[PDB]
Amino acid sequence: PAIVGDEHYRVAQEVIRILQRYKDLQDIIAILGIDELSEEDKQLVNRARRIERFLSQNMMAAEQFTGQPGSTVPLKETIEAFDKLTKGEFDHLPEQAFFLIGGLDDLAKKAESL
Amino acid sequence: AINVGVSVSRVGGAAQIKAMKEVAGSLRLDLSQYRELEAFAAFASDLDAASKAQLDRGARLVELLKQPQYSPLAVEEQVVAIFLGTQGHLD
Amino acid sequence: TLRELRGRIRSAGSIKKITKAQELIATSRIAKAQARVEAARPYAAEITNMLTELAGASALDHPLLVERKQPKRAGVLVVSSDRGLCGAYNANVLRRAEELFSLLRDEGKDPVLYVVGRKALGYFSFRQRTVVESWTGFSERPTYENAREIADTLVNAFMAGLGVDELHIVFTEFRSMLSQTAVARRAAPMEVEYVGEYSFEPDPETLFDALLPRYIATRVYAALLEAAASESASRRRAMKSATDNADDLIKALTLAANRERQAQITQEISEIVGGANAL
Repeated sequence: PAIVGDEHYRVAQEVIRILQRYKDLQDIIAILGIDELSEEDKQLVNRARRIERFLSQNMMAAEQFTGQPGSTVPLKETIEAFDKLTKGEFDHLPEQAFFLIGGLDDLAKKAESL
Repeated sequence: AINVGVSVSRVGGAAQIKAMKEVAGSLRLDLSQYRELEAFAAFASDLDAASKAQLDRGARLVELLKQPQYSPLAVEEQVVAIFLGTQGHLD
Repeated sequence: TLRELRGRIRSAGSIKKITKAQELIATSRIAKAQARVEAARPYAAEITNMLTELAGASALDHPLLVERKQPKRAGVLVVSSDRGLCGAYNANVLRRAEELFSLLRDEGKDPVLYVVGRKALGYFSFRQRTVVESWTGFSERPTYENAREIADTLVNAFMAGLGVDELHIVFTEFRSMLSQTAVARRAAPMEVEYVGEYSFEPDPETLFDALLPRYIATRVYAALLEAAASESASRRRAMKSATDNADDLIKALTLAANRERQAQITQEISEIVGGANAL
């Protein structure tokens, strides 16, 4: 928090806690799927799988293979996006929307097409 | 028995003729999303008419890609063979 | 290290036995539940024939056949399993229940909620809405003496117009062993369907008014038997899936435990021979 500021650090710790709780549940998920879990866990796993996918990005280097253009996002838009994902403001969108996006406006534009 | 998810070319579409690059260029992702949709639908209690159409196309693309031993196809025949699948004439 | 992988293989080799056992048990219980559905069907077919033949002579003016002038508050029954391991069953029910609550609030009504089964009671106690009444400890084997209490409560809540202006049920229809779905339908007020073309004791209006609550009790019973046959068929599917996931896990862990056996032996031999060659 002294080098990056609290509004960055809190988001980065909240994302890690969610992905850790999912990586602990992976032992049960592998056998019984999602549906056995308690609601305090099933809420978390349903945003963990979205955060996990939303850490993907369409890079400028990959354009020569996928044909999709590349994307850059500023730090403030990254922090505002993962703050909204961990609070839950995108929990209703399907997992398949979140792949290879870039920023929030591109998330909206893609989610509107599905 | 080509695994279409794990196989890659890191040269990619720099070396693929413009006809093949146009016709086939979607097929990889269409087969990868069919493979996960088939892994889901093996246990799906009810299915939607969009997923049921995509799943049936995927199954007919997997039947399209196989070929017998010692039968090489020229590129001018490969492109037409992939055209039948990708443009939906096998539906 | 090898000991952790030998532990995880011992664990998964036990789970594979327990899930293959409950796939075979659920494969028998869907036959018991279908036998009970097909045994309950003859009563409901005859009550329908009798109710239509009474409605032909009746004025059709019973409360359950007339809509309210301005409805505000609609009753809904959700039915769900008393156990776990079902897989999608409770989620499919509860997604349809929320899809229905977002229909009712889009017409302008608000739902009041009645619950069968401990799983939906756990869901609607994590999300903060009330439950008006609930019943548990029979979704694995419903008996008509339970459907009676559910129908009396719902019908007494409609007839009070606290009170409700409509009645709905959310449950799963067993269509076939390989396919089933959650369904939501309006139980009251009932639609009257005229179609192209007796003594009554003491009168047709009196019997019709005393028969409709007993028809509502047999319709909620038929839905509970479809819910219990469908739960067991969803359990069978989810348990076959859990057995095949455990068989792929025992395979992957064994292919890891062998690579670690071979590395351990080769490291031990490298360490022995490096010492023997130093001398």
